[PDB]
Amino acid sequence: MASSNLIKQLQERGLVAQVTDEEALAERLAQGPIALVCGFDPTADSLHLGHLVPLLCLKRFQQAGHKPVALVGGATGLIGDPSFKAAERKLNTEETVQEWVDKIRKQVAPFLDFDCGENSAIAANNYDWFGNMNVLTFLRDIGKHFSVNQMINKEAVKQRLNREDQGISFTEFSYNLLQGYDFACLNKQYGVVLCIGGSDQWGNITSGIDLTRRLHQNQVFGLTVPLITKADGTKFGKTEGGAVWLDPKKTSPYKFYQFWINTADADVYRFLKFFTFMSIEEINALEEEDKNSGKAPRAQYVLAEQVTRLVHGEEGLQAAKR
Amino acid sequence: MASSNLIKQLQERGLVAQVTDEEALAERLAQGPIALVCGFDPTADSLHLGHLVPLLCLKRFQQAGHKPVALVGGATGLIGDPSFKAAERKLNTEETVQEWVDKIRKQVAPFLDFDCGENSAIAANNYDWFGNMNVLTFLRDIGKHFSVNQMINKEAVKQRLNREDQGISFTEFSYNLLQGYDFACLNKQYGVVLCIGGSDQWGNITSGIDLTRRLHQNQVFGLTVPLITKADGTKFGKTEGGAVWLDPKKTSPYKFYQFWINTADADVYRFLKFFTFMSIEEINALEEEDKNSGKAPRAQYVLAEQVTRLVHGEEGLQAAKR
Ligand SMILES: N[C@@H](Cc1ccc(O)c(I)c1)C(=O)O
Ligand SMILES: N[C@@H](Cc1ccc(O)c(I)c1)C(=O)O
Repeated sequence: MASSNLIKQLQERGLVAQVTDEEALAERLAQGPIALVCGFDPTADSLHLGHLVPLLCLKRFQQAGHKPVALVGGATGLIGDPSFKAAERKLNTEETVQEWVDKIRKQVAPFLDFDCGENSAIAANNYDWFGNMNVLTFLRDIGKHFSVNQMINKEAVKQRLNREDQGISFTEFSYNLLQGYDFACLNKQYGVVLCIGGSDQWGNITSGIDLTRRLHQNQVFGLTVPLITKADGTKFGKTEGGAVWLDPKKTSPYKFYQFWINTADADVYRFLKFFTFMSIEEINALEEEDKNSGKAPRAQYVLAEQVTRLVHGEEGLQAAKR
Repeated sequence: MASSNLIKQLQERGLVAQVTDEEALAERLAQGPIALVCGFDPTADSLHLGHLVPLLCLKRFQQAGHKPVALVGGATGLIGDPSFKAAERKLNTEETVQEWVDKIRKQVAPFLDFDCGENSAIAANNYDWFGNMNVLTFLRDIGKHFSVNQMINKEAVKQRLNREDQGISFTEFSYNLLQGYDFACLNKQYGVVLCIGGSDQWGNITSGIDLTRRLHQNQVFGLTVPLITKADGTKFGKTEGGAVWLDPKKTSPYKFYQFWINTADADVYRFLKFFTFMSIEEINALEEEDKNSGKAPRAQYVLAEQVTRLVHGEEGLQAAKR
């Protein structure tokens, strides 16, 4: 019964919002390297800061020796995840999502190692299995395992069903089945036994754990990272100018760097934990140092340098100074 | 603004449970012959008495000069209609339903005229369009027009969502979309503007009217026939021996004939109206005659003869006496 401390280490960073059976997950992680998955839906031709914590978290797992599967939702992006959203998401055309899928895949790759040991990353696209799946097969083979009674009290969509000013299409109501089947499929072909996701993904993830159990009798796990918040209560990664994109052509490395310099003192130390690979020891020493220096805090500059390098590499960091 | 009296004539027989915009439907019917549809799901290799009133009602429309489309649910029978049902219907295999589809089509044909004028009958199978429809197309192109909030308060499934001892799979919850799209598709290819169905079909039918409106901007109509009841409160067409089948190999014409002879005095005159083509005038005179004869009622014998001939022809009637 060895027990892995990886979940504890992430908890210490404040990076675990919810986790299924943390005791059993920690024991499984100590048994050896696992394949895990984190996914992103092509809702734009680029990811932005709201996708960064989960993405880096997938990298933290790889660095701990596990194998990351980076899934891009070629099919789920044609449907739209309603989870904790107030209104129906825009339906994009198949041609546009396909192009966005490619853009996101290429943008995600540099963050993971695709050529190292047995823990090399794997790129996945759920369009591989839903793209040509026929409706009767879906409704019967996947659909019979879902109780609508359970689906409607899922927290993620409850509000869309209870408030009047907030309905939900059958299209988005079905999304939970698609993402639940993705977990079963990834477990079947790649041995994925852990799914990590954003704060709003609990219900989608647990539907995947249950369906994996139902379809393959394998126990799998899920973990969500927290909704990143600012002490002043405003929305993180949201500016007058819109989202802060990970694509240098949409948001320049210079502007990306400026966004991090602009971090509030109240948020900066927490943000070093969520967005960088500096040890907890070093971040605490840095906080203590700023507390006693009588100088401007060095933390914003450190945060800006670290995340800008992570996202745009040494070249982006240099472009941030010209 | 001519007005057709066909709906009135059916009302007089006690054959109209609910009808959408009866005034506009009656005017449309007076404009000229229409294409209408009644459908049957392959839940067995034969229809039984519970399907007879709607089937004969399709024939009453044809006799009034309209064109009947007899739809057999090659795809909907792979899903299962939950309407006013207490529990999940059994999922049958594709091979078995396909064989049942053929059996039902052939059994329905003799009841309609496929070779007369411009009002010759048309056989349809929704497997033609759902059989190969891909899931993303279904969820997006059909699914975006359905509000889950509306779907859950449909009377037909409300009980499955409210009672605890009664859940519903996403599989059966989706059925309403399939039958709603069938109406739009039949309106598009055959000009069908009226759907008739059993008593439990109101919600499926209205979903079809709404989706036809949404997809093609055409106003179409629906009508349901009543749940046939017996004065003693027991279930019509249900015996110790099970259902009363329309297939002579499952329920012999002799036994079929005996079932009608066994009709209660309290039900027989109503049953002559629902199950035969005798005029209302003649049925009333027959009731008056039995009231004053001092003889056994002739009505059961007349009912037995008429329905047995309708269902098994002159040959079945003769076999009923040997
Ligand atoms: N619904 C997720 C994106 C996503 C989609 C499919 C999938 O299998 C997985 I793992 C993740 C989100 O919106 O973050
Ligand atoms: N749900 C119906 C059968 C049926 C199925 C599909 C369809 O388009 C039509 I019109 C009728 C019943 O159970 O009676």
